[PDB]
Amino acid sequence: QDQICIGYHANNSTEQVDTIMEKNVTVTHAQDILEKTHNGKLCDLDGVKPLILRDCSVAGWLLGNPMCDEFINVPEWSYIVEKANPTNDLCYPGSFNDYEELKYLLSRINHFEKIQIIPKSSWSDHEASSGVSSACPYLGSPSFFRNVVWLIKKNSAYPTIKKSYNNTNQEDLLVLWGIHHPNDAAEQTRLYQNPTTYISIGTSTLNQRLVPKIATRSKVNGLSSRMEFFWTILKPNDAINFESNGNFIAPEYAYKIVKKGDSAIMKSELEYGNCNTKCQTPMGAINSSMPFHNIHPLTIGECPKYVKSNRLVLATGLRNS
Amino acid sequence: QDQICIGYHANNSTEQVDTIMEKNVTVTHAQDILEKTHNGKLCDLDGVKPLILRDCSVAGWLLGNPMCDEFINVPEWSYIVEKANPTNDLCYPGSFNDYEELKYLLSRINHFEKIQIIPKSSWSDHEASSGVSSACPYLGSPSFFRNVVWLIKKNSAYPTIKKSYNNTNQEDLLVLWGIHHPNDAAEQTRLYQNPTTYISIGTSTLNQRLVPKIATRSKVNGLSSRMEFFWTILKPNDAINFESNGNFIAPEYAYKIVKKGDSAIMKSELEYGNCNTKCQTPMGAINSSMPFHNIHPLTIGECPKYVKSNRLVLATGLRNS
Amino acid sequence: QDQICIGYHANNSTEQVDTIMEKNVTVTHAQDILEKTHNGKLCDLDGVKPLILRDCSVAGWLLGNPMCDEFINVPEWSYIVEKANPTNDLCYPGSFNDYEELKYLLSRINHFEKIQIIPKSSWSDHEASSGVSSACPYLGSPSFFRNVVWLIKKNSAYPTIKKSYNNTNQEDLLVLWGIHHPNDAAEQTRLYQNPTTYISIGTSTLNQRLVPKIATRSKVNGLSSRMEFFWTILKPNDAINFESNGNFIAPEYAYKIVKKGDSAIMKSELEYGNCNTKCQTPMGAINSSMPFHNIHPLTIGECPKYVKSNRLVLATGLRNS
Amino acid sequence: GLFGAIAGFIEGGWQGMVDGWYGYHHSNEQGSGYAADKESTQKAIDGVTNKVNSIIDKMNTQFEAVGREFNNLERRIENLNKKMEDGFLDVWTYNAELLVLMENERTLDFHDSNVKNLYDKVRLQLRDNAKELGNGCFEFYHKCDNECMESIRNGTYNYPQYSE
Amino acid sequence: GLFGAIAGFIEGGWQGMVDGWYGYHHSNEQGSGYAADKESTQKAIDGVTNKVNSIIDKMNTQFEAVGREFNNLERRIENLNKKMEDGFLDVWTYNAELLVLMENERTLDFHDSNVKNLYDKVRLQLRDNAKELGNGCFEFYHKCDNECMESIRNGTYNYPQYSE
Amino acid sequence: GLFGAIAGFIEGGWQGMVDGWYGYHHSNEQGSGYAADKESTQKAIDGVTNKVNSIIDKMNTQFEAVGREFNNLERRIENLNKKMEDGFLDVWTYNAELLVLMENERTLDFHDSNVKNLYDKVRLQLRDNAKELGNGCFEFYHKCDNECMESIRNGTYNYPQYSE
Ligand SMILES: CC(=O)N[C@H]1[C@H]([C@H](O)[C@H](O)CO)O[C@@](O[C@@H]2[C@@H](O)[C@H](O)O[C@H](CO)[C@@H]2O)(C(=O)O)C[C@@H]1O
Ligand SMILES: CC(=O)N[C@H]1[C@H]([C@H](O)[C@H](O)CO)O[C@@](O[C@@H]2[C@@H](O)[C@H](O)O[C@H](CO)[C@@H]2O)(C(=O)O)C[C@@H]1O
Ligand SMILES: CC(=O)N[C@H]1[C@H]([C@H](O)[C@H](O)CO)O[C@@](O[C@@H]2[C@@H](O)[C@H](O)O[C@H](CO)[C@@H]2O)(C(=O)O)C[C@@H]1O
Ligand SMILES: *[C@@H]1O[C@H](CO)[C@@H](O)[C@H](O)[C@H]1NC(C)=O
Ligand SMILES: *[C@@H]1O[C@H](CO)[C@@H](O)[C@H](O)[C@H]1NC(C)=O
Ligand SMILES: *[C@@H]1O[C@H](CO)[C@@H](O)[C@H](O)[C@H]1NC(C)=O
Repeated sequence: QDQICIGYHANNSTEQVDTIMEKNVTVTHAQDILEKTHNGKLCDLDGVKPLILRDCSVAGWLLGNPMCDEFINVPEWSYIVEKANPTNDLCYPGSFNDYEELKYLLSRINHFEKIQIIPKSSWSDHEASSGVSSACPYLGSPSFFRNVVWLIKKNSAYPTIKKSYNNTNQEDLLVLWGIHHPNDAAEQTRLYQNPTTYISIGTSTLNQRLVPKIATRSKVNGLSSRMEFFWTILKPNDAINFESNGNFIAPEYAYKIVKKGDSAIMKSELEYGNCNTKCQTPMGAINSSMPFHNIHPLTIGECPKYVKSNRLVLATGLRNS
Repeated sequence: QDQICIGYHANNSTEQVDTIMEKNVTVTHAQDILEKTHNGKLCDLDGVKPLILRDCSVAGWLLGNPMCDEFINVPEWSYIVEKANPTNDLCYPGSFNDYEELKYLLSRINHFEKIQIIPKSSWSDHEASSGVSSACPYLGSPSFFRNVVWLIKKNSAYPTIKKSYNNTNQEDLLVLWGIHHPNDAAEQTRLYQNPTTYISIGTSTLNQRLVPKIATRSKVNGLSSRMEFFWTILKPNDAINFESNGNFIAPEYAYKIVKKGDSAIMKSELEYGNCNTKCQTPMGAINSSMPFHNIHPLTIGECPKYVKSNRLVLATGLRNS
Repeated sequence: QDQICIGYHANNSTEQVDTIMEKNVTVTHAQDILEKTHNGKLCDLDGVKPLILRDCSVAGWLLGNPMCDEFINVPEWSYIVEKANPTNDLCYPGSFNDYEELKYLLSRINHFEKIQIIPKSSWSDHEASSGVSSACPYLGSPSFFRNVVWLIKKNSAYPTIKKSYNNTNQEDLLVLWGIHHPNDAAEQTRLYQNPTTYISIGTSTLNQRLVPKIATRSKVNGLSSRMEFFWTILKPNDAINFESNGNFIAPEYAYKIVKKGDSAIMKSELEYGNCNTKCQTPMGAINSSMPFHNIHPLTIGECPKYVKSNRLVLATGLRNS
Repeated sequence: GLFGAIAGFIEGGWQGMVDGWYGYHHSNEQGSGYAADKESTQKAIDGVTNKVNSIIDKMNTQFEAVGREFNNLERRIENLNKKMEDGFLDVWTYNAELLVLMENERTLDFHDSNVKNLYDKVRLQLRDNAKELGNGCFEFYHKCDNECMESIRNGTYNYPQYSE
Repeated sequence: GLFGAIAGFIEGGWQGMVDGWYGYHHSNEQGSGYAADKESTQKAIDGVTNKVNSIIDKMNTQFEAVGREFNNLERRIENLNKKMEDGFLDVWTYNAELLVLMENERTLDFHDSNVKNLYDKVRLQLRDNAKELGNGCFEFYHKCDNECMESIRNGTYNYPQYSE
Repeated sequence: GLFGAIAGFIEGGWQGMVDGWYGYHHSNEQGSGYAADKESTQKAIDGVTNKVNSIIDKMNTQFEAVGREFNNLERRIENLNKKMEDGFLDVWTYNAELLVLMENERTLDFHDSNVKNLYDKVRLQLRDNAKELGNGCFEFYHKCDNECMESIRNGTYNYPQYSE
């Protein structure tokens, strides 16, 4: 005689998944949709290679820390890597105005082209080669930032400067300058003769006037003196005008912005891996087709979607026993 | 003999809907819950009509751009429309302090009543009718903002001003003033005699002292001079005190705020439609009972809930074949 | 003959719950997961008791409002309670710089230890006991803030002060000071002889220079004069340097921060209950095992998760009739 | 058919039935025709109407988006602003789309359920006195007149009858 | 009844049954009474207990709301602050309410399922030796003693028996 | 088994079946063996494939997290920033986990459904000409050759046959 039966698949897979009502339920086929693996390396993002400041901050890079010459001229970059606590920041103590806002601009640029907008030679009536500290040493000898220039008196005289400058390029200039805040009145005359000074700076948009604050402060890097830096963006066809009678750390090199685009500033301790990816996190890169990952929320490139879980498995088959 | 059967509806509707497991599944009855249609017009919101600055910004309106007389006196409004890039902003170049914060206040007001708080006549010892530029032309002739007044020297003399002013209304005053920043020392004496000036301003809360920044700047609208505007809110029963010896663009008209309420500042290129709605977006108005819409996130009035989808259909009936 | 039946539970419970398709559906067993009950009291959070300023703000506390002596010395606290509108704030009219940021720091501290860093005695060449107002009355007699000290001229003379101060503790100091803004030039000489003054203040990080704004202002608390307060955080082993020739409200007591940790500033009208909890909201405390509550979003301690619903019941049993 | 009734064992749907969602077609000696079950059809109306208004009610305070403007040195909070408003608009857009897809399926299966439960209401009456055809129909071991059926639909059906 | 068992073909519930969710009532010669199926009732306990603790676990890091205060010229970020904290509190409040409504339905249907599957466990034993009444009961073509039933409940039931 | 088929009345699964999700084992005179139903197995493939790609599509614009840095006197907006980015990352992490748990259950019940509906497709053909064993099998009141079965699987099965 004959019977006939109806039944389903079972097999040799050990792979549990979860439902709303029961956990660790073994099934036949199961798909994993969470990627949990990186390569622990900092890669190029599609062939264009990152800017990895090493022990430099953005400030030391942009201003020209003489410990930062690796980055005197930096090619087009895909994203930037800064350490948590870069050792080479402001070697002469002070501050950098609107610093996080400028770091925010940087997350939207892929290429600067440094250009010299006022030659160190062009300074006829002031000294422009004696503006150097021990707090900014270059190879043991007293140096200073390369991109700005610390002008001082010549022949016991700081005649008032009027330097204008017209951006005739097709690109915005990032332009940096600063003021020097002396430690005392004696220092102020030793350096600039005139006891009472200022720096005015104007564009179409910027209208500032800076006076230095002479004052006793704690020592940092050996000094009680401070340097305070300011920056602006020069629009194509606009001029920047500087007039000052002392304490003026004049620009010398500025940056053309020749590639805005999508970038990021990554805080990471890692260093250049020598690879290529389409998706980068600060603890390594990801090569995965998975729609999700749980590595790290800050990410750049064509990326799986970050998620906090350590386990996402989707059931395809049926119950197995 | 007899049978009897059990069965369900089918009909002549072509209307597919989606499930988690299958797409484009045809059904009998289906309800649409997404509204995708506007009238492309800017309407009154329940009978009270919008303020549409045309080529004016809030700054030109509030300060009195002489290209902005359409809005010399503006009735109660329901919401405001500004273009992306209004042509009539600050005709004399400069800035307007805490501007986005004042635009934020405006999103909470429906009615100003302009009132004259210091007559142009009241200025005995200064000239108050020669304070006009070509950068603010009214009908070809050199004009200037109407709501503030650009005082200058008289008989080669700017005696120091002390004007006090006590808000004795039941409403907060919006009060605007400014400082003029000259291009050079020559200009400063030509205009106000005294080489060194200031404007102090105090209320219960505000304690400022302004000094003008003389400086060379690029030309905007023909000028290297700048005008910088400041504003405050005068509390009912408080006074505002002004003391200055030059560079003082004094107020003349202020605004009583006589209807705070729910409003918005809409950026839109559109112009007055001549209709009425209960819900407005910047690309047109909506008349719909639908609980959702996908038109535009910024919305004012009794509004369906914005959603990014282009298709939401809810199944009512059953499968059809 | 015999039958046998199959059936389910019904009972005498009246407890409806809701589904996606039907409301108020009666069932057998039902679990409630929303907690809707507080004790209307302000409790200790696990045995450590709150700081309840009563009619004091943080500013009156920290600066030493002479109406605020309850809090001259405040023990370790678990969280702070401020009223919506504390009556004892700045008794001499003025402002307190970066005030919300300092309130934000406070939400991360559980204990200050007030220490005297410059004795009122230490002032040899200025008067330090005549700096008192009627706007800050203590028991009817003209007083002033306790933690700062309003120095004035002595023997018709305010010689320029240079006071340095080195934080040699293991903890950050919160250090407060201020400037006095006079009502007129007459007042300025009556108080400090020298017509033109300043206060410079420097640490490793702070480099400021303050000049007082002489100006006519409306009366507050009887005065047109203003006091403006500033604060800083002194790092262990750093110094703060003060140099001034008038208008300087010098510090006398500072705060060591000896317990950072998790805290909160609660706005509440309530007063000390005398109890203990593990979870506190500003309208009372919660003792509940429930995973949810709908009392108030701002919460401190081991807390159920806030939710806006007034009803969450989960079905355990089955349908009942 | 998750419940296997609709488009499962019954083939198509009854174009002819214009009175409710579900019902009957009978093939007897006084006449032929269609009727719809008030009990079940009405219960389903109450079903989806409640579904709709609970979906609408569940999302009636959602997220409004106010306009804030930022200046040129406020690109960080301007971005923060943008990505928070965007971000909310995205999770609410997801929620609506997701909730809809789910409730659509659970609704189709709901109607299917109602059918199979109707088929069971009848089957659990005509036990012996009819045979299950296989396509949702019962052939009668007796004669069933219009009035016999009215007893059926309203489910009070007289079983006190022989068989062969 | 989505599965048509509970309040579907069985009418009410058994007030008398005080031992589990589901079970039996028997009407035989040595006695009468109620029993509950450990197998199914226990499986359901495990069910909803797991449901509860997964709902609680799914929302145990949620969104805390810290207090930030803003001054008078910071109305824009103060609003931003407010509407972001509000906005989160709203999506989390939705999620809780939504998740609850869904799991409530899927739970009621779960119990229903358990019933119809019990009814099928018995029916798939007594094939010939009983008749389906229609209201969830089986009438016996033999005599069924207390001990016959213990064989039933634990589902090892001896079919080696005649019929007529 | 919510539908009571899988691990319900059928005991285990068929290790031997390596051709589809569901199917048959036959025990006749020309041979024995296994076959799988293209109709149902293929329909299920289409099912979960659609489920997967709709889950992936439903979360393909989600929430990106840009880096903003704040200075020392910006601890309030820095916190605001942090707790908004965190907060989103948390609701999206919930949504993914929740959606997965739900769709897993509704999927297991989907396969179960497919089984019980296959069992019903056969049962609704062999009405008289076989008996329901109880463990998902039909014993034949006739002889059923390989070719009889091919008529079965493709469901065109010839009923014009006696019984006893
Ligand atoms: C531009 C210049 O004068 N350079 C000086 C420098 C400056 O005068 C000073 O930093 C004021 O800005 O002073 C230098 O020398 C000394 C250092 O060798 C040492 O670290 O600290 C000393 C006392 O504080 C003193 O400043 C310097 O900083 O390099 C010498 C340099 O030529
Ligand atoms: C109040 C006053 O003096 N008005 C002048 C104006 C001002 O003196 C000047 O703008 C300083 O604020 O100067 C005016 O005239 C010229 C313009 O006709 C032209 O666009 O630019 C010239 C050189 O830069 C010059 O300023 C003006 O702006 O209208 C004449 C007006 O009476
Ligand atoms: C430190 C000192 O001089 N204290 C004075 C005080 C100050 O001179 C003044 O507040 C300037 O900062 O003036 C005092 O007296 C008067 C008050 O009694 C009254 O409320 O208002 C008066 C006019 O405006 C006047 O100021 C004071 O405020 O206590 C007297 C005190 O010794
Ligand atoms: C800079 O140079 C351009 C081109 O030579 C000129 O037209 C322009 O007016 C100048 N810009 C300024 C602001 O001086
Ligand atoms: C303004 O006027 C009112 C009413 O006349 C008066 O009481 C008040 O003190 C004045 N306000 C100020 C601040 O001068
Ligand atoms: C403060 O005192 C310490 C310990 O005596 C000393 O080493 C340090 O340099 C001083 N700090 C400053 C900034 O003066």
